[PDB]
Amino acid sequence: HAASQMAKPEDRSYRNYGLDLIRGKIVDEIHAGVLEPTISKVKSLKSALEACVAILRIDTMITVDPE
Amino acid sequence: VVYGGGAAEVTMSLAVSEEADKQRGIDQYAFRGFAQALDTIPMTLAENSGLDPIGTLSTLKS
Amino acid sequence: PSNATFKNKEKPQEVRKANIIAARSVADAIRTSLGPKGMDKMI
Ligand SMILES: Nc1ncnc2c1ncn2[C@@H]1O[C@H](COP(=O)(O)OP(=O)(O)O)[C@@H](O)[C@H]1O
Repeated sequence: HAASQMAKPEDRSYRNYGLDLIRGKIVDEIHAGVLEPTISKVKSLKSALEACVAILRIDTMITVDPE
Repeated sequence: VVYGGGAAEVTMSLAVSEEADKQRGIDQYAFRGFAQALDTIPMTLAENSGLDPIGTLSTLKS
Repeated sequence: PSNATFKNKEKPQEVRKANIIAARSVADAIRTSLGPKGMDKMI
């Protein structure tokens, strides 16, 4: 993945991505057929943040015992 | 010997007070503190004896 | 004015004192949640 940022316009020809776990070697997950939906990764992080944000904003807890 | 009735505490308070401005920086508040806290001895003397705490202090230090 | 007028009861003096203390306590819990670098509290 650090071979896609130093990869030139034409030279793409260096760009590849993915992971296999049964055989345990790096494979092309588009050619391999490993596919998660678009939103499944956006609404995945979008939420994940507004979680830890709220928790990190917490500096004092005040717990009050039942009626 | 030194003289009580607050006098001894007062001279010190006055002497530390004047050198507080000559200390400057962070310690400028600490020196000011030390002397100001000392002033409780004469004030609480004047208090118990039945006189005004500020009055006795500001008459005396002056 | 050696003899003066003696203030008899002390509960006054030590009630006020401890009230301001029981109050500054609340004004203290809040100081963390002031302004843009202030922080939130979960109750
Ligand atoms: N960008 C800023 N930099 C410094 N201080 C700020 C800024 N914006 C608001 N403040 C100050 O922070 C205070 C707002 O505190 P806040 O935690 O919102 O509770 P409250 O407004 O009820 O006091 C205001 O007094 C305001 O002057």
